[PDB]
Amino acid sequence: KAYRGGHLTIRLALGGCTNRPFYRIVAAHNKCPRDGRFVEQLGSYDPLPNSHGEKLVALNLDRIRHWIGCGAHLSKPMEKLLGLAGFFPLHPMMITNAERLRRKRAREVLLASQKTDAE
Amino acid sequence: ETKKPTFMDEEVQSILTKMTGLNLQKTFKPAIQELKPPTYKLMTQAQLEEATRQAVEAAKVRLKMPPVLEERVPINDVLAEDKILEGTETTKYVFTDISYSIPHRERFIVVREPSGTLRKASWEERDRMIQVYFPKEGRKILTPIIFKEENLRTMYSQDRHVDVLNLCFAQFEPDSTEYIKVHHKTYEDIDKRGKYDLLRSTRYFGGMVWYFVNNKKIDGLLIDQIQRDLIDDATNLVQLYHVLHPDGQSAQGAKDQAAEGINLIKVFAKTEAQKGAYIELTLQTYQEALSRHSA
Amino acid sequence: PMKGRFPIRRTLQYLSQGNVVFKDSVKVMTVNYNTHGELGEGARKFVFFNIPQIQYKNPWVQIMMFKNMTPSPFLRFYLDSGEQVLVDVETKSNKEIMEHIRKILGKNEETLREEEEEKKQLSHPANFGPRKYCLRECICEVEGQVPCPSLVPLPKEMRGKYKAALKA
Amino acid sequence: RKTRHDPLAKSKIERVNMPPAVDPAEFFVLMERYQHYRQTVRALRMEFVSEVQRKVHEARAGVLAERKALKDAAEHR
Amino acid sequence: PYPPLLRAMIIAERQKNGDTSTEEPMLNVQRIRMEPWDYPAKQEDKGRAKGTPV
Amino acid sequence: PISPYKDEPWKYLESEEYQERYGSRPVWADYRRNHKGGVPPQRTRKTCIRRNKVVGNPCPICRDHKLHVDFRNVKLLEQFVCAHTGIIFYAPYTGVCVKQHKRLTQAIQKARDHGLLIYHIPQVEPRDLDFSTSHGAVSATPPAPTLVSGDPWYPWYNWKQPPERELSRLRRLYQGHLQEESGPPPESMPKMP
Amino acid sequence: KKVRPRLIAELARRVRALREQLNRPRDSQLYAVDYETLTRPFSGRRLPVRAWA
RNA sequence: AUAGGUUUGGUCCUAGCCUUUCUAUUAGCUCUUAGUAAGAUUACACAUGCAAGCAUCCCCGUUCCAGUGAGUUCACCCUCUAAAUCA
Ligand code: FES
Ligand SMILES: [K+]
Ligand SMILES: [K+]
Ligand SMILES: [K+]
Ligand SMILES: [K+]
Ligand SMILES: [Mg+2]
Ligand SMILES: [Zn+2]
Repeated sequence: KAYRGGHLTIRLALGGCTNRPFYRIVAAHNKCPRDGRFVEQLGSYDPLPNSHGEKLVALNLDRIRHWIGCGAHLSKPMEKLLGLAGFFPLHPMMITNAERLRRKRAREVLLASQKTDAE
Repeated sequence: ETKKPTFMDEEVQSILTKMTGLNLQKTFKPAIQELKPPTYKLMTQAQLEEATRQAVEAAKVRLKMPPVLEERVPINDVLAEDKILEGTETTKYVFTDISYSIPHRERFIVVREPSGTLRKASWEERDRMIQVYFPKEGRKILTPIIFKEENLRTMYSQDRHVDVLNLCFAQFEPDSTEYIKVHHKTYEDIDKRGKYDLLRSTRYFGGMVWYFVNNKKIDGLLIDQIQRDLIDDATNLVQLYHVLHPDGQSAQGAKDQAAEGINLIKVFAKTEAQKGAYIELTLQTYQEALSRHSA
Repeated sequence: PMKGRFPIRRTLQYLSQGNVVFKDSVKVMTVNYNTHGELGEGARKFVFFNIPQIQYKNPWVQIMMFKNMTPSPFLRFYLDSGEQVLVDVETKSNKEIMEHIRKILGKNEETLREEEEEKKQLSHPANFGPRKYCLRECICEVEGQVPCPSLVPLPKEMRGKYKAALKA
Repeated sequence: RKTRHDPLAKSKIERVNMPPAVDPAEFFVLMERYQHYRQTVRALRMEFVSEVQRKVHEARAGVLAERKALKDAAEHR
Repeated sequence: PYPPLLRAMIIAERQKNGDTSTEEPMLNVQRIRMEPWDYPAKQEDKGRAKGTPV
Repeated sequence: PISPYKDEPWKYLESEEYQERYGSRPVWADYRRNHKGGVPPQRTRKTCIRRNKVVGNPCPICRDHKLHVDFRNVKLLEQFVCAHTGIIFYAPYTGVCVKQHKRLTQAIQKARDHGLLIYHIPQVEPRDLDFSTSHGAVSATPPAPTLVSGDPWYPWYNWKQPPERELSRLRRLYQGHLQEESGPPPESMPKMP
Repeated sequence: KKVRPRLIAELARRVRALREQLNRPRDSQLYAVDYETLTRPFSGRRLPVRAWA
């Protein structure tokens, strides 16, 4: 299906069953359906912790580099996965979200302390 | 200066290869598997000897001894520590590089811990991940229960040592702790109960001999070889012991007495061999029987 | 039974036993052979037995056969560069003719091995998807990973039906 | 999804989207992070493009490729 | 500097090929001229609204 | 009924009663399914016992209550495996219902996992051609300068308080739509006492 | 394999392109704005809230 | 297909039909629970609601996704070379 414009993107294709998500990292045309035609499969991502308490991520790093070198864009969740792997720098929004959580939890410790102290 | 032979030295390989032996009937024992109608060929005696020769060549490939490796050192290398990510995630992420054309021991497998530390995966995690993504026939992701002490003792009671060894070779890597432990515990049971013939004409005999020689307990194997009229193998075993323990009483004794053939067994029996008395009696019985047949 | 003399020739097993895979230069192969004469028996046997094997391995090469045009049988190969390779096959057996063309115009065993290894890389063991293309369809098949809900029901805490009930 | 021809819903005629409130300190820090992050990624992308282009050239006109071509020609002759 | 993983993979290739060096791999960011987001774009390549009047 | 062998199921197969009933033939030798036609249905009945009531023609396992399908009753399990090929007979072969065939299959696998039942264990090749552990992937990577000094990998991970002039620009641009300014974040993640 | 020509598809295409050049709206019409409702009367689209000031 | 029934007073040959196996819809009768998958007969007509916005204006997007199976060798390979991504 020849689309008007568009570009290749490395993104997460949702698989699995209800309440059991499983993602396949695929390089697909921007305009293709999420779970439809793809150019190449570049890994996988199980978001459910396994028996060993691990979230398994496979990254075909040789082919990911090839496609980034051919002009493939990246989805935000895919950029964040490569950040956690150490292949790219940590995405700024993970740093900021971590800081937002720190501030939230710091504010939570005040009310908790006041209750135990005042009462 | 003077390097002690390694397991893979051509000299050691020749000795251990001959000590193993080649029983074509045992190497090619009929397997209990899905069967097909056999094929038939009308062959001359010359052609029959050529096919038997080709079977000997194929059997020698099947018996190629696995290399004995030293226990791998635990991997504990931290690539980075991003403390900002501490407390954001509750579970660790295991990232496996699945680039096809990379040797499995040259693949980068790293773990992002909940604390934020990006560390290289442990040997155990590395092996588990390679099975998840490059599944090998006969290997399981979760360690089979057969390898528990209780389950391994039933297998020994049934004289299924070779089966325990084939299971271990499929599940565990040659330099893993579990691999070395199981083979060492199998070798010990063979020694205690004198089941050395179970591993003859198999690729696991050399490893068993290597374990015995380097731990100085070649007494049981020597007795069995003599009782079975395998002096050539018994003499070669004593010779090999001397090469791996050159600064030893028996090695010096043979040097002092220039012992050869049966003499080497006597020199070793008295000086170093723990069961010196039993060896002499066993060797005595054989030499007497041999003298009769000569007449 | 199967019709015709030597019915083995009309079996996929026999057609795949040809060892002559022409180099990409070869475009046309003209087989001139004589129907009678003892000196042309090999060419007649080569046409009877081996042309099916050659064509099966080289589907895009044109094989054209001409009967009783010349006093002696010969092969001529037309290469893409424009070179013409004349192979005289008179007095040779069908086995000799077959081995001769493998040497001069057949891909060696190394070249063929390499092509087969390149095909191996097309299928990646780690990739998940339909059975036609991949070994496993879902990660749930891998032991240790959360099984499929169809087989092993998930805990109520992990199911969206009751996730939003506990919260509200 | 709707097409350009499909008419707009009556409920959305009066809907006005209001931008989110901006935190000055967080806004500036985040802006710089995007500038640095994207500069690092652009350099990485450039490196990956060069590798791809080099590999293609090496396959087309590499010394080893040309050597093989010459060997094949010699063997044919 | 290269990110954690990429750095480890470039150092391993060096050792595998045999090159013994202790220099740190680093990305040359001098070529990348990061312009501000509010820099005037090329109006020549910009489109135009279509004729449909309301 | 209550069989006395549930605790030691292997005993029944060595008792006199068993030898009188079965002898040396497998327990299923005499069973014949009742079905229409010459070709039987490709599945056996689901279960021979429904709500503690046995059907008319109970299968070889369900017709004798003293036969306990247990991973330890190796002699009973062996009867349901091919001696020459080692494959578990499909249920139509012996006539066991689907319920008992599933229990037999699981028990046979459990016995094989415990080493009680012999099966062909093949000799496999090594996974890797080379066993060297010298590559950086498995060895120790030289620590990066930032890791040695304890600094963040990239300087822009850490929060740097913006200059006051820049904060005034943003306060002019977003007049009337401003949040409370946020200072530097906590140095580490707090925790609920 | 001989595709049946579609003449009306080409006629309308040329007519459309032409009309787009002769009836093209001017910048006066396109970029007009009602300063009370702050909407472009050409399209009746509201401007973003951040541009109103 | 491991086959079976059926021509005749009977036998053999040939032959069609049908039986036994496995799936999908619909009908009758009947029906406890949980998980998962799947789910108008009709390219016939459709009440009502919703399905495309975003954004300091310009642009961009609404040409996608989603739907259907009416029509029907426009789908594949090669050659060549637009548009598009690689700031
Ligand atoms: S197929 Fe894997 S979750 Fe269902
Ligand atoms: K019939
Ligand atoms: K029904
Ligand atoms: K816009
Ligand atoms: K249709
Ligand atoms: Mg172009
Ligand atoms: Zn039953």
